[PDB]
Amino acid sequence: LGIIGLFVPTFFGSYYGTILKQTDLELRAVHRHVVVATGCGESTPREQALEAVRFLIGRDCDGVVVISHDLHDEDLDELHRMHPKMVFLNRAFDALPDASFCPDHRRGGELAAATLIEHGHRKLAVISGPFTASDNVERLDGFFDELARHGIARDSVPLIESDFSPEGGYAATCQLLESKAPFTGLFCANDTMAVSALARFQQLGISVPGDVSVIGYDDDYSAAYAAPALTSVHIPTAELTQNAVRWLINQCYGTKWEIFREFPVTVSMRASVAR
Amino acid sequence: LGIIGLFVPTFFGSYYGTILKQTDLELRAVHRHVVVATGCGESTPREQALEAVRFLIGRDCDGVVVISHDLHDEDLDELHRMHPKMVFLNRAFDALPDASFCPDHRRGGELAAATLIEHGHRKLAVISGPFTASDNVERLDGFFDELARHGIARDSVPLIESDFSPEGGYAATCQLLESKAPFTGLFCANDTMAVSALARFQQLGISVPGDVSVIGYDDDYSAAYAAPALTSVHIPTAELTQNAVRWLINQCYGTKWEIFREFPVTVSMRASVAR
Repeated sequence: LGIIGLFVPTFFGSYYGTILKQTDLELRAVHRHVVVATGCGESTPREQALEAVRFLIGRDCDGVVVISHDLHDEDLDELHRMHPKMVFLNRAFDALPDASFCPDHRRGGELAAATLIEHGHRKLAVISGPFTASDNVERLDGFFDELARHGIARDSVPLIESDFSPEGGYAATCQLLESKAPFTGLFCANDTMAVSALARFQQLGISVPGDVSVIGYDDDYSAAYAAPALTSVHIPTAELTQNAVRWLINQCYGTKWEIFREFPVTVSMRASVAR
Repeated sequence: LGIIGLFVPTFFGSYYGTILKQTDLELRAVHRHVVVATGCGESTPREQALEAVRFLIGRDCDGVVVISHDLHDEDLDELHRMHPKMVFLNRAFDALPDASFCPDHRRGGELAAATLIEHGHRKLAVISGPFTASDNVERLDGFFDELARHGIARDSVPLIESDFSPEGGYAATCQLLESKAPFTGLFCANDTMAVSALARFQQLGISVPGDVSVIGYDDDYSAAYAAPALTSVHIPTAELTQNAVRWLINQCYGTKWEIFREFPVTVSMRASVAR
């Protein structure tokens, strides 16, 4: 058919924009197209992804690129037997490992904690994504491993579960401030929620990095222009996507790209974190 | 083929995300798909759009949705004779008017000026998009018509031409501050550049709305979470897209949607504008 299908949970956020751009790019390079699909309807986030991916498979896309933290591992196996030419981004796929392209989130969380701790912060707080998102769980695991090495118990750290969205981050920041739990450093599971945190703090006169140091995750390109410029853990999303899509193109169209799966995660130091 | 093609100059910005979402939505509703294409390569923005649209037409999409402010009117006519089943968003198409779905940008600019003027601002400044973008020219025209009604000459207002991007807005704000031109109120052609302006002002201790009142355009959903919450001119992008795509679906697949082309533009008052 000359088309590869692509599922993303939403078109918003520079993170998903990056995935869309790179997929379109690699396909254009081989003179082929991309059909995009996102969650629609009144079903649950999970079922919305199942229906969307099945909709792509039904169109007979030569290959399907999939990213979703709402799908359960068992769903990945089902979708894969329905269409063996698939690649999964940001999550593992044990039945067929190289069909999975995922950065080192454990290391990512570790760096977030180290940034804060190295700046003298001992009382920290966290606003995360859904507890059922594996990319989030490993992100937090790494964060708390680093905290443990410094004598800080996971159980003593205020943690608000959220959904990675702008409104979710805003509500989570409010819930945190309302709890009265003390904290001088805040870790947000993604830049989107971090920006909303900066929004609330500004509304209440809570200075950043003055009174609170905030660090995000992803290093989406909305961060450099946050107020103040958002310090964020840099995830190699463009590179992993480029390689995930190239791997798929090899299987589908006979290209011979060399595939790389290891990229470093670093911290983009800006102005939201201070001593 | 059961596919409609869609060209957007970029996947970034909630404005384009809205267009992508609504297009995907209306097509899913009729059990069909969308192939997306954006500008790629080292050609000029204009030629990148010409090549991308021709790439969609070459795949024999049943219909093609196109939005670009880099294309010249003559390009719209050429692309249209290559594929008569096309719809154009955010710009006019004189040869075939109902193939064009565009909000009232003149009125939009007018409201931006009135908001500022009604808040007592007499010394204003503007950061616009490219002068060659028709949606921008009418936006500015309306802005300056309102200023003229208040005894303010277009020629006395600092105007920095930019490109609608985050980095462009940042650079334009810097150029403005460096010029030393006085101003207490700033109008940004789009929320993206407005957010970058808020970024610069925060870096220099220039309070908003304290020292400078800032108003954006689009009312993209990144505005409510800007710091401070960005007051913006609300453009009915979701509605026009929904109707533009429905109109196209009628012509392509036999649906019988009633089509509406008139939606009001209003101002979303938040916290970036004060007396």
